[PDB]
Amino acid sequence: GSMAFVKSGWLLRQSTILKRWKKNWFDLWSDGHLIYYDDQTRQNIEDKVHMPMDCINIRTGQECRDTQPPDGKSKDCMLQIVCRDGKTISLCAESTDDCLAWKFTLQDSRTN
Repeated sequence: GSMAFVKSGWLLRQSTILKRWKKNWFDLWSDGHLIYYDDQTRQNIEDKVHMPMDCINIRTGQECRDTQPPDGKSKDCMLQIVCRDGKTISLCAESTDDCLAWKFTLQDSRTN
């Protein structure tokens, strides 16, 4: 038992294919993997990020760039994971407090 999950849950992710927000299930691993899936069954991977190695910046709220929030939501629900290959992963929680919870956990995950 050297590994476990730190945080899991639904977030909206901005799809670079669909050009709109898509619901995905996220698991954040104790070694800094962030894995996301089509649904909570963890059967269909969308993509992954190695937070310690790949992430060069995290933006939250007003800091987010180039990405419109889902209809009815403010920027304060949004987070962006900026990666070294030039890819940015845009996320949106259901609330400001949910966004801030993900923020601190994702930030900590980069130190793993």
